[PDB]
Amino acid sequence: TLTFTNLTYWLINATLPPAMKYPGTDTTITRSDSSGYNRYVYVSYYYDPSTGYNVTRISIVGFTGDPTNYTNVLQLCNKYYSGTLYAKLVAVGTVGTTNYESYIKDFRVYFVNPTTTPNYVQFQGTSVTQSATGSVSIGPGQCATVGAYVLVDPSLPTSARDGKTVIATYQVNVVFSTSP
Amino acid sequence: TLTFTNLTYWLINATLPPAMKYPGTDTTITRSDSSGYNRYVYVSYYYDPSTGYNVTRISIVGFTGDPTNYTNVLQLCNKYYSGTLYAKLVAVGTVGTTNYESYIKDFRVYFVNPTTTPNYVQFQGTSVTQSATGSVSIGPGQCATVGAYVLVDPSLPTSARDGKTVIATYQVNVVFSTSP
Amino acid sequence: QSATGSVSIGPGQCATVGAYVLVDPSLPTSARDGKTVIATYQVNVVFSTSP
Repeated sequence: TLTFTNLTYWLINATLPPAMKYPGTDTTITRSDSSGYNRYVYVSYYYDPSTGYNVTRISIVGFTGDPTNYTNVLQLCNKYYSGTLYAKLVAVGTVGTTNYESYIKDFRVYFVNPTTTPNYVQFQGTSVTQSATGSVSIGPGQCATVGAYVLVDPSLPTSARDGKTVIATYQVNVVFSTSP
Repeated sequence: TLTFTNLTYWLINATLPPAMKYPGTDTTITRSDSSGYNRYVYVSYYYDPSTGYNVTRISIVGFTGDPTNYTNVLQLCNKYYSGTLYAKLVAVGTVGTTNYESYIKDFRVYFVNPTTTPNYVQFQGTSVTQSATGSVSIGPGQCATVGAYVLVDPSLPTSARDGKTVIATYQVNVVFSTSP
Repeated sequence: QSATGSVSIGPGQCATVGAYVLVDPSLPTSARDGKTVIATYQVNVVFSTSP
């Protein structure tokens, strides 16, 4: 009864995102042992073909029985957006499974240069114990820095200690915004 | 308003830490009395199951009313990291309680072979009177040495003098780095 | 299972020994290539001149 339409159009323009990810400084640690991988932090990306995400993988070397605390892994900052951005981290879960996930007794991703409310997402093996952090303000040009933290349970099997076997793959979304 | 995500990945590789702890030389003092424990310094480790730390316990024999000054208890040096390391000590507090803690009138852990700024953490019974030391440089292969110092108040009860009863358990973190 | 019973062996004929292995399929993929050792068991077989 008395229905009518309005017939909208939608036009989509495409551009490069204004946030981007930058490789920090610890990737140039340039010092390593006889294990093949001759670095300690890898920062790189690869276009996922299944769903089209700009996935940026990070490889961190974790030390058995000794907590490890990085400081400069990723740099987040806008190069195009003239206002004041807002950033936050959200945890999701593990990607894949190698059944070694129960040997990661702790794992944290946290802001370094600017700080805020809780300011770290924490994984307890496979589960998640801290979902999201607070927001942080990024202006035009200056960059916030993201560190890392890992503690591998020292009961790790010997064969998986030579620095090759991957023992975890954690999902960490980086959600930007334009309001606090 | 105008929010977007970036969807990072994190890959973790595991390896043995490059610092490690070494048992020094005073552990081979090989000379002792009729008390059961037929040594003067014990150096050993045990994988903590609660939180996965590579705890390295140390047993020191303290002499009543007479300060004791060791020289070679622990040796700290890298065997894998090709650069120039940096080490420092941080005190935390006591572990457990036996109510004898008030009879330790002094306790110091200090570098021996290389030296630096304050260069000793000091416990006054249960409290802490010197939090952290300065940094010291360890290169590839050569080792820094950590001594000890203890002074037991001679009003100790007689029954706790036979060298069995443990009268203290002090937390001493050893924090490494890659920058001074 | 602590130990087995005795068995008689004569000159020339031999008692042959089998095996039975079952590995939980939840084993991590990185250790399935066959290079890695997952166990090391000691069993002592005891000769005797009496049953």
